[PDB]
Amino acid sequence: NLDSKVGGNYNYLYRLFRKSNLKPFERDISTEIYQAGSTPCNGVKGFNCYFPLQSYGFQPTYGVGYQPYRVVVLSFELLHAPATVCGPKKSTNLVKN
Amino acid sequence: STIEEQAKTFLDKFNHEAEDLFYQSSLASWNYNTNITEENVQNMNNAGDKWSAFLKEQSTLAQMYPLQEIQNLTVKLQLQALQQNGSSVLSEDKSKRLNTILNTMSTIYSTGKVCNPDNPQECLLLEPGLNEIMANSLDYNERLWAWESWRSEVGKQLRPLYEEYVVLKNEMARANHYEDYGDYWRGDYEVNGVDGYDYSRGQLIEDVEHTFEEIKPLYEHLHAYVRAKLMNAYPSYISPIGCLPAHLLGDMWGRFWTNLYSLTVPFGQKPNIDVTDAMVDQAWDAQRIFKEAEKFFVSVGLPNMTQGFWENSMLTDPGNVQKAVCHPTAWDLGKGDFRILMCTKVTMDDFLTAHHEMGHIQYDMAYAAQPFLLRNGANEGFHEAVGEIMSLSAATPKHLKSIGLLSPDFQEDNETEINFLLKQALTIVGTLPFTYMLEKWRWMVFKGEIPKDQWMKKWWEMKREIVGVVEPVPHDETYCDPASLFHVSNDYSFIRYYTRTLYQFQFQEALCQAAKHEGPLHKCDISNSTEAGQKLFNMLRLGKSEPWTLALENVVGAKNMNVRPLLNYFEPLFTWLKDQNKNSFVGWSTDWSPYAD
Repeated sequence: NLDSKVGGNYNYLYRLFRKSNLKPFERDISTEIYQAGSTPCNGVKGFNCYFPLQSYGFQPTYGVGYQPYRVVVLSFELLHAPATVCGPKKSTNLVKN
Repeated sequence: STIEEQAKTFLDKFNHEAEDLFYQSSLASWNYNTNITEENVQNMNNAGDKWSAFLKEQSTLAQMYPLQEIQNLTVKLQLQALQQNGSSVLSEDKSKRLNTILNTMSTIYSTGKVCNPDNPQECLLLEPGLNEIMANSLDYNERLWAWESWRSEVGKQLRPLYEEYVVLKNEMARANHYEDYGDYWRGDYEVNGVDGYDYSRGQLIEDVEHTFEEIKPLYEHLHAYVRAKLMNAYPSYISPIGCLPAHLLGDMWGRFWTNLYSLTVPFGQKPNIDVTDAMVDQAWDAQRIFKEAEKFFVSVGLPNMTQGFWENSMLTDPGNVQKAVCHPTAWDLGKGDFRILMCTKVTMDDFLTAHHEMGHIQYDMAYAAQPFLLRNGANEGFHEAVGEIMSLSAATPKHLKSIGLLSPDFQEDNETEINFLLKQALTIVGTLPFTYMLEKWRWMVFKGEIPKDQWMKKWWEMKREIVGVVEPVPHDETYCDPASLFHVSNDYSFIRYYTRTLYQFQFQEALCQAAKHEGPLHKCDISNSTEAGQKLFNMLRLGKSEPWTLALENVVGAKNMNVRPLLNYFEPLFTWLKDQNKNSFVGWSTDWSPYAD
């Protein structure tokens, strides 16, 4: 109901090809052309040279299973630094005497 | 470093790009079919040419990956369709003239009409105009005027266009290393790469000929039954050992005999099963027709329909302002977008059609997890066959009494079921010899065994032998019967209709044995039975990614087509037709002619 629009949204891309698998918690923004075989590429598209970034087709008419989902992943890591963020507290009534 | 790594990389990227453009190409055709506008007619041609030229550009890089170095079966099947260059193998002159002949023959078929001999001012087009009149017309001359005069300005006019259609399509198969163009359509059943399941292309010629031999004793008894009812009308032109006229088959080309079911009713003193008058009292609309059919797929274990399917359905035609084609069709766009364009009225046929139209969508849901190249039926006959077995279980009296259409006190006996089996036989039995006749004729002409002068000489000669139909007026080589046909002129597969009958009855017998149904096969109902839906779901998700001979064994246990389910399902009717034909002659002769005495 938000991202998908009539005509398609090409702003959101993804990396289809990479020479290997990414390590945990690694972000690679490199646009370098992926080389499948031994044929030289040099940034020019051609035989065995493919542009890794591909587009997500976004329209409201697509089926429910393939509809885009906005995913928010929270990374919980406990280091040796002093702890700050904590859960919400609860305040009760005050009585005297 | 290996070619398999380079071929798989090409296929991984191609599946994404080909799926994006095919969705926009199918969406442009959807907006054009549902709404006639000047913007949609241009979008269909623009999006259609972008997807058509996309396969031509990717075919250049597809031929650079030989299949000899690929040991994977799924990779070679995805590259099997991309290896073909299509029309690029033809010369620049023959490639441009090929689309011209296809568009010209399609335009003449749409713009063709026969003016009334009695009313020269009024001129009616073939569809719907002439196809509707030929259905209910009982006259001898009125049917002959529309049947004979059509091929005069069409069959004779399309002959030079058909001669060029044969020459252009033969040069494409020769560049593709095919024996002829008749072998091109037989390449859909081709199976290679698996030990023991290999299926040769030339094997289909022997298969359709051998399976048709066991069809003859069932067809001869039905052909004599129809001839006995129409014998009293014209005893001079209709011989007991002769053949039936061509124009009296119930329509133009004699594809279906259902139009003759009115006069062929064995018992007219008993009611017939009809849900039309039942749905009127229940007050049902087009919204609940698809809803009741969706619960049929849930009872067998198959998944339901997505919310976007029922919301985007087109339930009617809003007048002439926005016009849509009422021909029922199931359109599969992609990425989970499923839509059906049909004009839904309240009739008994629309109820069975709803199970057929939703059968294609339910069939597409199983293999939808496959790549774009692997999304398809295992052959051309499995597309429509899956939707038919869904409608066969709905037409049974058991399923109609479940939801409340038919009264539970309705008497079901031999007299009621024989009347029902005859209506299906006119559509089923009558189609097989006509489909085997015209398809074998195309294979012989495309091969070169029949000279151009003998086209019509062998057409009617082999027609009395197969379907037992003789022409009232003899025709010369100028006329062409297949040129006027919808499928031949539009270059669509005509063989898918013959094999469909054999594939749908095999599945009908196998699913009823899994659910432990007893009695005759036409009494079987697959509703509420989840055991048969699980065995079928395994094959439905395979598609063409696996050999159709292997996927067929996982259901019926057979490696090829078999006539045994065809005989058993029609066995109650075959026993009744044999007793009624004792007073007549079973079979026909090819030496009888209406103009030769």
